[PDB]
Amino acid sequence: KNSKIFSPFRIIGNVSNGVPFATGTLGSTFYIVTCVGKTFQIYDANTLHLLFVSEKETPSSIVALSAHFHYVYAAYENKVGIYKRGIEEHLLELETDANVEHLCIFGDYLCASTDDNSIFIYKKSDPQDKYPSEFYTKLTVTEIQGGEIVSLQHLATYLNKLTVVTKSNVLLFNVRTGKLVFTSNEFPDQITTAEPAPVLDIIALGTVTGEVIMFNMRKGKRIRTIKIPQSRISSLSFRTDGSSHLSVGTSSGDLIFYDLDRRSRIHVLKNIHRESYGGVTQATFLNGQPIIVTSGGDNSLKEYVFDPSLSQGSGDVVVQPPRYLRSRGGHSQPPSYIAFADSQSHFMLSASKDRSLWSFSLRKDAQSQEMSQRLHKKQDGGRVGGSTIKSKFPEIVALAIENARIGEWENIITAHKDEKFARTWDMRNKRVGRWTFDTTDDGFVKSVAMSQCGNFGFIGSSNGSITIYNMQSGILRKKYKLHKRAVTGISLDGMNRKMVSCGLDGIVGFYDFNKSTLLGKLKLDAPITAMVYHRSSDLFALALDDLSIVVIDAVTQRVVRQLWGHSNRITAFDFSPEGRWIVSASLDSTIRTWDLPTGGCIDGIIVDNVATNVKFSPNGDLLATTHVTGNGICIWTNRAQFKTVSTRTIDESEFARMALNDIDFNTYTSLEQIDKELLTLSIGPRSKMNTLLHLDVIRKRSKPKEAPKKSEKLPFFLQLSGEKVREGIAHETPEENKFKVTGRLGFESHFTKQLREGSQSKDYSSLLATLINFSPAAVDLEIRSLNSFEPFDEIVWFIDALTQGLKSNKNFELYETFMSLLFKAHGDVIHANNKNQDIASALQNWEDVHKKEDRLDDLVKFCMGVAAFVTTA
Amino acid sequence: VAPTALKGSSRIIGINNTFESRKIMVPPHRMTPLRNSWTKIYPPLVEHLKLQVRMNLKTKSVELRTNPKFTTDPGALQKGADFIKAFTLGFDLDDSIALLRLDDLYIETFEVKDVKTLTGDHLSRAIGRIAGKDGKTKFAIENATRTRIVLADSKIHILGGFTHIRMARESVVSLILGSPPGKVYGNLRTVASRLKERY
Amino acid sequence: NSIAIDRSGYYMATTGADRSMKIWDIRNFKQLHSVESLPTPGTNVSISDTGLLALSRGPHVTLWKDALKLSGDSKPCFGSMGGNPHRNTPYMSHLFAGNKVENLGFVPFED
Amino acid sequence: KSDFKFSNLLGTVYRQGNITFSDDGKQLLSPVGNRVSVFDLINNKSFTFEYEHRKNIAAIDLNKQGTLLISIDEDGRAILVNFKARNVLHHFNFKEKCSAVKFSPDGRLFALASGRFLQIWKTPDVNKDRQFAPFVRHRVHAGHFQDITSLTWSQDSRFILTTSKDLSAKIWSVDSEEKNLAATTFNGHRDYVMGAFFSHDQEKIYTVSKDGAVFVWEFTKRKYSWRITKKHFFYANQAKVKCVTFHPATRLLAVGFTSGEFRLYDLPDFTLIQQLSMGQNPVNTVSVNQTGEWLAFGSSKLGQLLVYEWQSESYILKQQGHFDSTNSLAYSPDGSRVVTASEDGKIKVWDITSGFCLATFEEHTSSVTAVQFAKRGQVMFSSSLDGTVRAWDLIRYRNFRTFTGTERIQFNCLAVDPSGEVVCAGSLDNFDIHVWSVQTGQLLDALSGHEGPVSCLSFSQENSVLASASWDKTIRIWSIFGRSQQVEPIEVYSDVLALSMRPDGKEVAVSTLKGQISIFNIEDAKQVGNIDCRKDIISGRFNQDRFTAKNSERSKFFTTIHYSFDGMAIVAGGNNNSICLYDVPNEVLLKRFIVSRNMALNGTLEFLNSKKMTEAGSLDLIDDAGENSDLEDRIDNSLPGSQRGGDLSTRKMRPEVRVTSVQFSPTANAFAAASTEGLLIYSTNDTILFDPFDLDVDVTPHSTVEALREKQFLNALVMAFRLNEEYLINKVYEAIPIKEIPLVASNIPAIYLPRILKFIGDFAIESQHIEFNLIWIKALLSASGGYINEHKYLFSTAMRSIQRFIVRVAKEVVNTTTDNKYTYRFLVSTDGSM
Repeated sequence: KNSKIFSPFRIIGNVSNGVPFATGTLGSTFYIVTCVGKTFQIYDANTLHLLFVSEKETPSSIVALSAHFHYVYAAYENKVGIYKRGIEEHLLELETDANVEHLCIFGDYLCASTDDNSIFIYKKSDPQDKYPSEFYTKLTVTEIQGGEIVSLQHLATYLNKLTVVTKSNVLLFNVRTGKLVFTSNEFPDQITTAEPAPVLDIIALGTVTGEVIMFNMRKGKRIRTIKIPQSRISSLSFRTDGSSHLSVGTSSGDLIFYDLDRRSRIHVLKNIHRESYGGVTQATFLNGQPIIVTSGGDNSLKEYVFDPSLSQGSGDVVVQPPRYLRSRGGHSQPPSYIAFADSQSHFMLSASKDRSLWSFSLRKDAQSQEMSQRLHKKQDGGRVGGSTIKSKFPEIVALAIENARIGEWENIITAHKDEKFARTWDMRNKRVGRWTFDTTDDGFVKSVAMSQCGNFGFIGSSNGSITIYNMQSGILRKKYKLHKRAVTGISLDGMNRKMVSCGLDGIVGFYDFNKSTLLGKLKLDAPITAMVYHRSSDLFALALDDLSIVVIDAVTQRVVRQLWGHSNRITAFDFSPEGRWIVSASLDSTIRTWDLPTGGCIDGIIVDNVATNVKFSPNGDLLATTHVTGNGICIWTNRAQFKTVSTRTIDESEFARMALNDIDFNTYTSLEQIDKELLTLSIGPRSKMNTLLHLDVIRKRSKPKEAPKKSEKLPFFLQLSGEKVREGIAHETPEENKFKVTGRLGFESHFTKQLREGSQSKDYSSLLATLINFSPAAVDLEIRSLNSFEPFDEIVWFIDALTQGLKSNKNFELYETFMSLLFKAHGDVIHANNKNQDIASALQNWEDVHKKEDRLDDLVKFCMGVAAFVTTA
Repeated sequence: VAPTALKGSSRIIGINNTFESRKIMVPPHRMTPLRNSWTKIYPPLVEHLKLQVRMNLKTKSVELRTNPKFTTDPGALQKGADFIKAFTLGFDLDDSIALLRLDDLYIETFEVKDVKTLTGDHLSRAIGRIAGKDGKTKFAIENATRTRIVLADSKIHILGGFTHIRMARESVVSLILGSPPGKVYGNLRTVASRLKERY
Repeated sequence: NSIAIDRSGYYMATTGADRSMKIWDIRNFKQLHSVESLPTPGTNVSISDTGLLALSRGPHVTLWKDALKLSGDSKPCFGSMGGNPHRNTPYMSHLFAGNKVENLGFVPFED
Repeated sequence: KSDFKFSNLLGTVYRQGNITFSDDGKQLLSPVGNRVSVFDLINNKSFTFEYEHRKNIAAIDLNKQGTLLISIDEDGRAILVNFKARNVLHHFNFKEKCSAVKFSPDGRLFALASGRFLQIWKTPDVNKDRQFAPFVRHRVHAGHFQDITSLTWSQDSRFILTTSKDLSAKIWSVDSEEKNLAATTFNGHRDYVMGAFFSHDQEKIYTVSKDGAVFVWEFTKRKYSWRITKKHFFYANQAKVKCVTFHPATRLLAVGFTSGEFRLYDLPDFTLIQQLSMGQNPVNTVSVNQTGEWLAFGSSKLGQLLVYEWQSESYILKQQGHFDSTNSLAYSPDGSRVVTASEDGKIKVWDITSGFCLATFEEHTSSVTAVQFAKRGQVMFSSSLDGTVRAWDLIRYRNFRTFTGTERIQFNCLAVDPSGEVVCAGSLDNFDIHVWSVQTGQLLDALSGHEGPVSCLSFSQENSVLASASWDKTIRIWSIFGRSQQVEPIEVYSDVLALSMRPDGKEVAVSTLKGQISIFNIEDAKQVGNIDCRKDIISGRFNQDRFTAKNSERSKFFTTIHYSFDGMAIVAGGNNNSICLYDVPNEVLLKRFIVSRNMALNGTLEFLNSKKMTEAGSLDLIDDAGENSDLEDRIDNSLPGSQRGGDLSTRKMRPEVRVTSVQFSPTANAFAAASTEGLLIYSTNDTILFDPFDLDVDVTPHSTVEALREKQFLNALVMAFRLNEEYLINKVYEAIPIKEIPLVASNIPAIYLPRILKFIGDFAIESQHIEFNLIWIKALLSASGGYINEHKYLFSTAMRSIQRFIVRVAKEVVNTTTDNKYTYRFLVSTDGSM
């Protein structure tokens, strides 16, 4: 279930899953905590900007959320987690298998209610501790005491009392002592909601049959009763802005406002949230404000505001109805199609079964917007035909987008379910376009494609005809009729020359779009279900009916690769931006990555929910997938973008049970030397030879034009007096007798020891190794420092060392350079004593080797003479 | 200490200077320089090195002894002795303090006769070629190689870093053996630059 | 940083970047008070017609009454230690939460 | 084919910010405007990251491990980058003007100077996967009363010294337990504290101020407290300290003053080691190597970058760049070097690989408008608005000749005879084309016939005709060579702005003011194609514009166009934010490249944020110079109406994104575009793309290796090319024994011949197998020498790359070999005595 190429990143498009959100205050500001499956998100109330997300996904879905100042408490299964800034600070694990249901935090006491009517109390270890950690006691409410716990509430000014609210009645427990202080009188109707009022000793209780009760805990008696026949209360909240208003949310999706002082209804907001998804799951007035934040199970979070009254007097009577202020949202049902809007990974286009098309932003959630379905006035002037009652367009089966002409005219085509035309949209304006493309053969639209130039739109019908429209004018231009069954794919190359098509009849058509000719026809074994075309490489893959992906080269019209291993239908697949990988999702709940160069499955995943769509970012950094459950889009990060991935084939039998290294990593390191007889340069920068030969002139250029000014009183040994690193030749220490000019034993350089050692051992391999490593300044210094006085042992040895190096034919350019520096520094010495046998013999042996390396000159001269002639004449 | 604080080889070469005791004999020509400079010689030895210092007038030699109850550095006796010899050999005092302060300064000592058996005027010219007119050639070698040289008749003492005195030694030897003056001066230009370069 | 002088031309209040506020006697040129340590440097100082001394430190605005006097007990203080009557605690204070005060001006003939 | 990626930025080595050395000291990281450039001095290679801020970079740092790079712009927007992979890990907005950012020497933490607060964060793990919020806060410190100028980490990662504009320096402890160890404030500086440092023992704290004072702080008895034991002063007459850095191990203090001269001091003695001047402009940043040997200084005004080896008193690096000045560019015929012409009047030759200016020529008095090489390449020609055309000899870098008109005409365009014997220049005020003889320097004649200023000129390489265009809405083909003088005018629908000549010399393309690229047949003088470009071009709205970008017709045309040497593609650019690459035969846009994403440049955005707009107007248009603290910044030297040709201070308007010139690389699949920020070089070198040729099911990387094992080298090589994988071609290439190279070379199919020659040219230039590559070239030329001749323009770039390898590296080796041979013979043979 763990991929070696991809890892989860986050979920886009989700605002709230229906669990009641939690409001916390930091100073004057407010923030809202919403639940998103196995994670929560924190929004800024003033802007509804995403601030934090939980660092990791919880093992089980979150059931409750409570936020107090910086700390957030999230309850899942039998554990309660404490988070700060989205990072878990401490996890409270209850000792019973019962799952937590409700969560209450007052003072240092944390109260958690399990589904077996057991209330666990935790307490702060220290009075100044930030959050409660220590387990204090356990209180259990029995059936004789009361019904199932509906919610845990704490009323203000109550010392160590927890107000347990059950379906039958309300109970007052003392957490410090663990004793039942008080039991309320039984209520006829099942209590569903409870909310502490801003008044003392009063808690608002909402029943299952549209009754709201202002129960007074101190007096133990009813104070008021609001009646809402044929409605079920889901939320309650009081206004704290000095106006005695009460907001009642219902499961039908309506939010009613009452004026408690006047005993009147201010207004009702109808269908703010869908009934089918739970109506108004949570509605809370912001403390001390006219703003109310509402949420529901339809993946939406809204805010409404009460404007000041328009009357100069009697403002309490003339109450402005609440006004929509701002909101955030997403799809209410799982997306059906997704696509990347731009070359960068900024925006994505998503379509869902809820008949809405959304533009989602990866970079910032606030930029996400819904594409408008308002229609443009017809150019002809006739009235457009449609029902007066406005409805959303049907579900989108296919989508095609280009950006060559964004802002000039329509740049999106969409296909709808059971609809005989395709609609166009405009990404810049974020609105449906003014053109509609019809199949013209009485068939449904099954395929949509666009040319890279953005001038043409191709529509494939279920009756086998391909119509081609112009996006600027929406005028049909060409119609191709080759397929007899549905056309499930259309593509056109980057050059707008060769067009390809596939259909359920199993044939692949190759056309010449410029000349409108049939280049060829290829028949495959099984019906073709989908196509993806790679414009850079001119390869396209076809998802066949026999559970295969067939890769075809459009230039030569032959199958190049065929991929096997999926055990069920292939829902979707895509090409990697570099054209080297194909990731495909199938109905057997596996996402497989295939390596086209070797044609094998290199990676495999097992998803809990079948992935309907797969899409690479054109950058290649991200992979987006949508699943059969969940309203969001799963974003994965491509680990291949930061390290190499082995292309070894994945184990098939192992993968089923869950349900040469250079070649494997797609790299090759050049050999040090292909053959001993072949001349090979040094493994390093090619400027080293030129620097060594011309060291002085390069350095005279380096010197500043004017002498730096310096203090007269300067330490003579400042360079040595360094608090401690420098690895220069100057900073060398001797390693452990008669005086010797070259060096007395125990006080000689490392280089001189190796030279003397090599002369005795008749092998200078150790010395040649250190010469190549020496820096250009060090090399010049050592050659210049060689002993230049009779019997000239060191000069003879150095010549012998270089002569041995030339025999190796490796690093020869440097050995030539060292010899040139030897003549530069000690040429006069060699010239004066040329007759000396020792120097002459060493020189002669060097010449015998050096005479052999003239073949390089013959090769160099030939290539220029021919290369100059070939290119010229 | 600040609150933010972090939580017996002889440097001289060619001559054997070696509760421990060290004895160094002072030649007569260094007696008077030692006397007027003694007020600055014992403080660093007795304070920084925690040695016990003395001169024996009877033997005209200077005595250093490690005090186990006060001395803490095991090498302090040798560093103090290597200090004392440098003043004895002829080096200036501030030049001699570098030995105590630094840990990578070595004195190279040798004679003209070691390089070549020169006698009479041939030996005198060799000392002249090393020194040069007004000491210019010796001045050049010290500046290029960043060393300090004392040319006491046919006895040469070179103080500096290992590679530094290695290059000065070659320059002096070439002057003894008769290499042309231009080749030596040109080589002095190159070694001066090449030593200071990082690469 | 700032200099303020009262209507009578008898007293001068100066603030420095050294977190110090000094009240002067500009008729005789004698220093009266020196509030050596302030929580932060005072950006502005103003004196009203009645003699209220206003001080601003970034977002804070603090007022003292009777500060401009020769008596020692009149020295500005931020807090009285144990309710000592002599210590001259601030007359009024106000905090501009996220704002840095730019300048202070008393409205001439209004409170 | 058309897979080009941004590779590096020439022409600029430093714009602003702080330059950082690598931990190894072997790489220098320099912010170049909107991006970061990395120069490897030892290997003589450079690269610029692809990622791009929306404003200029302000502060950068690279951790000691060398794996993570953090760069921050002027708004606080930060980007974390994987240095090894050259990819972006995260984007962070600190919502303030972050003056400095520094990694802790451990690497676990990094600190931020954001206004008056010091923010300490936890470094994300480079091995971990990307996550939504990689950074984890560690602490925020608020003790300073004004903005923090800089910060310094202790060597043990336990203390931080911060210096602010409060005339104060303050110390913090990274661990809350050690807060009592270091909770001290250092006062007493008259001006801003520019820097505060620890000593190596960490028992001495040095603080430096802008006024020019260095204070030594010690923990001593008056019971113990930090005190100023000693105070040192830079007695700079009026220069103020601009930047300071300290190396504890070597006790080196490098101070850069606003006068443009820097001093090196030895602390705590305060001994002046050296004092040098890099110019009259302020030294904005100074940095030190880890070893302490190299000091890097940068001046923003002229964009100078300088690495100084203070020990040997040498310059490792000494470079100066151009901003808003480059008017033209030219590739060397071998493609190794690129030359540029600037409004300063200076011609600079830049090495593509190294990224540094090899030579500079300052003969011209005014802006140099055009530069061009002769076909030989030894010689260069340049025209300038000072009224002269100058010829340059690159062998000796002498201006061996200067051509001038009789009537003092500014020259805007230039053209050179392929024989290198005739030079032609045009002007925007004369309407004639001047012609000179290179050997004599005499004005041969003045071609007449245009009724409008001559916009561009070009000689054809083979037939040697001259094609000129003008704003006269016409194109004229001049047959200047020959006994008869003939002119063939061709009419065009609109003013011609650019002209390119086919390498064949048979067709000429022209970019018009209508946004059209029309291709004409020279011999027949009839149009053969047309490409419409107005819709492709991306033009942005300027802050000062009162009209939309869509309705704007400021630049919907291309002012410069160039062909590919194959002859099948055109690269175009203009005074706009797009470089468009078209395919000539099919008249389609292969790809479009956005020139800049820097909001500091004016033409970048098509839509401007409505929040900036107000009743007064755009907030950007308000001049805030008076806010600046230094008098030099406040001074306004702008001439009221100037548009070009002066320093940036003169214009008073924001720089505008534009491309002045574009060219293809003669020796590689790359092109270079001169723009405002610098020379953008786009190359296909990376080649991560899988672009197979003629695959079949039987072809596989495994089957390729099996063929080698079976000794079927020809089949192995061909199958490698069909896959088109470099690692596989390289593996097969080096596995072919020498004996069988001629057999394989004679039998390679003609279809794959261009691919092998391309691989050799790229591989050989940086490979060590000089003899192996020369053997292959000898076998390939000998076997298929005739075929390459018949198709010169298909093999042109591949052939030129091979010649570069044979001439630039192979010759230099034998030249060093052959002189040793002669130096040998002279020493042994002659008589050395006395």
